[PDB]
Parts: sequence; structure tokens; C-alpha cells
Amino acid sequence: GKIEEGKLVIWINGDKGYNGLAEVGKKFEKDTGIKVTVEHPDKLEEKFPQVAATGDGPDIIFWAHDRFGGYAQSGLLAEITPDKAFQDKLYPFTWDAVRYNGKLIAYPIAVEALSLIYNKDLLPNPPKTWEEIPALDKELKAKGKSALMFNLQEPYFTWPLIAADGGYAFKYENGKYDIKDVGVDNAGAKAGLTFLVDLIKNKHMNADTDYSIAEAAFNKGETAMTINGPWAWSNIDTSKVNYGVTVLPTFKGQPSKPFVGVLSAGINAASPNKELAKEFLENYLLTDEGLEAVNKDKPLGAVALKSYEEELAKDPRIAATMENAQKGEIMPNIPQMSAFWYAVRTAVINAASGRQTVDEALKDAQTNAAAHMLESKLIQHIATQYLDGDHDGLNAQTPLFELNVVDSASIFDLVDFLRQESHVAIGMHEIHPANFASVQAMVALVQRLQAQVAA
Ligand SMILES: [Mg+2]
Repeated sequence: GKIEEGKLVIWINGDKGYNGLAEVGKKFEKDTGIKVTVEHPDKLEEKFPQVAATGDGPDIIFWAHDRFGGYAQSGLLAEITPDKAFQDKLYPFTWDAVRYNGKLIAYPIAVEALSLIYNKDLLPNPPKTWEEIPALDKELKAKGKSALMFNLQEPYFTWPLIAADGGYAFKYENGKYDIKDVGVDNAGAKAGLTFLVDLIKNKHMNADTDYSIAEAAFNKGETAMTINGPWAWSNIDTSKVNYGVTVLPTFKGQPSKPFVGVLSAGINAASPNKELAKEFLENYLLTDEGLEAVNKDKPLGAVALKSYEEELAKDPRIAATMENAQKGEIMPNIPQMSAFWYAVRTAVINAASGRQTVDEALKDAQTNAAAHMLESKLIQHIATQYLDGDHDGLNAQTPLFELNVVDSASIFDLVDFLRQESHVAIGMHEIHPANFASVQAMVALVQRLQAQVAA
């Protein structure tokens, strides 16, 4: 073919144990005569869809799973065929991260989620419930310290509590995420966010705490607890703090539901070496000995293979990661998560600051996400159609007129696209510069129009 037959080329990020992975590849070659080449290009996750579309690229790509949904929609990933006996060797939830339109499109490798991190000297037995945290803060305040500090600026960090009693990102049903069903506007998300705001109002936490401030406070022994992932363990100053890592607290007797990222291995749809790639991944890498080779080069954290997870879980920090991940929410593998992230970032910051109420903030978030999705659709349309498909500094606020895109005939083509994608009638009296000066204004017009008729 155009990818070389009888050879395996693998792409993995340079912050992974690629040298340990290469050791697995050497033993594959010893047994089969097939050479394995491990490469770690910069920006490999952007290069892959470019070169795969032309029939090129690696036979196997390693990356976080949430990117593989777009690769699959472009038809770049082969459908993988592990029998049920093999699937049984990995924790069942990991296979839900690697499915697209009913099909398995990758092998789970390692699993990552937030955990509760705590100062053992200040707090030898950390709390099991969010509810008992205000009582713990008051005791520690008497000795000039606080119970808990974590990054309240980024919704990825506050979602575990918001989703605990019923939040979700996108509804998952019949194998597919429904981008019209964002799970922010319900009683469970409101309950979680409400408990978070009341922590702020009762001064147990401060709304401006971000990543760095929380990390510094924990290293100084000023706060007994924080919330962070495995990437942060090496920055904990163990010359000052003896720390442990544990299951997140419950809310209303429900586990916190942190988002779960799954490092996954996909097979290039243009590779003629699909069967060799399956053999390598199933019978060489996804084994106690294969994962150990990678782990010894650079730790994998918690792994999807049950047997080796049991071994690594002798490290209680790793056991905690997997327990939190089993209770968490798999990150949806669709490009519309960018709308979710934007919409929920806004709502949590506003609820925390007193700007909106928990109720108004969460109801607003569904509308904001749809708005963001439409903007994205428009930006891509305008780029693909008038700019060769590349967004060279194209924003929702970019001035369409000065770009020389809103031509004298091209405007009505844009109106039509707007009519199709939003199912509203757009009269001639709405076709004026303040409505079409930017993508944001076009979306705002569409949003305003929908209400006028639906009332
Ligand atoms: Mg078998």
C-alpha cells in the first residue's frame, strides 16, 4: 500500500514512556520478524487527521480518547474486533470511551481522573462527605488554616460536585451523544452547584482561588485538602507535607463524578497492517509485561487492564485514581464539548460570584452552548467556503465586512445557510450590517428570531 506493509509505525506523545513502548516493539519483532517503530512527533494529534486522510500516517496512534470521535467521523479509524473474552480483561467502563456510532474504534490503555489530596499531619482521616466539610473548616480555622482549596476557575475541577446528584455533559443514548440534551438544567446539577456557592458564602472557600493558589496553599500546609489529578503529585513538596490521595467525598450519599480521560490506541483505517496491529496491541502491549515496560519508563497511572491495575494499585494513590474514575463520567468524544466547556465555565463563575443565581446560571448554560455550537458551525462554513477551510485568526467577533467576505451577492448565500441551520424565516428587513457584521451578531439575530415566533 502507501503505508508500508509488514511493518508497524506507532505515534505517541513525547511525555509518555515511548522508550518502554519501543522495548515492547523489539520483542514483537523478535517473535514475528515485523519491525515496530515508535515516533513522537510534535502536534501528532493535529498531524494525524491531515496525513491519514491522504492514506498516510502511522499504523497506530496513541492519544486521549475524546479526540478519536472526530477521527472516526471522518472515517480515519479502523473498526476494532476484540472478542468478548478480551473485552472482559479491561474494566467495562473503559470500553464506553472508545465507541463511535455503535462501533469500537480503539483500545483503552490508561485512565485518568481527579482525586481528593490531603495533608495527613493536619488531617489523618479525611472526610467521606462534602456535607461534613464546613464543620471541618471551622475546627481548622481555629488553628489558622482551612479545610479545602481547589481551582474554582475551571469547570473540569468543579464538575465532580455538580454532576454528583445528576448533572451530565451530553445525554448518551442509542450509542450516540445528543447535542440538544445538555444536562446542566436539572435538579441534580443545581443541588451540586448550590452546595458549592454556599461553601463560598459561608467563607469556607474563596471564589478567586485558581490552580496555582490552591497548589501553593497545600504545599505550605495552610489548607488540609485539595482536588487535583496525577499530573500534580510530583509538585507536592514532600519535604513539607506528608500527603495522601483518596476517593472524592460523596454528595447526598452519591459519589462525585469527575470526568474520565482514557489514553487509547487506534488503528489507521488506511493501514494494510490491521491484523498485526491487533496482535501487537492485544497480545504484547495489553499484558502485565507490556504495560510494565512502558510504566517503568514513565508511569502510566491507573491502567485499563485489570490484572496489572491490581499490581499497580499497591500504590494507594493509583488505587484512588481508578476508584474515582469508575464512579466518574466518561468525557464525550465529540467536538461539541467545546460548547459545553464554554457554557459551563461561564455559569459556575457567575454562580460563585453572585452574578446569577444557581437557577438562572444553569438554565442560561443550555442556551449558551447552542449558541456556541452555531457559531462554530458558521465559522467553519465561512472558512471552508471563502477561506480554503483554514481559520486564520477567525473569531465569532471577526469583522466579516472588512475581511471582504460579505460580498454583494455572497450575503444571500449566508442568509440561506442561516435559514437552513436554524429553521427561522429571515426577512429582508433583517439583512443589514449590524446583524451581519460578525458571526456573533448573526447568531444573536437567529437567537432573537427564534423567540419572536415561539410566543
Ligand atoms: Mg481471544
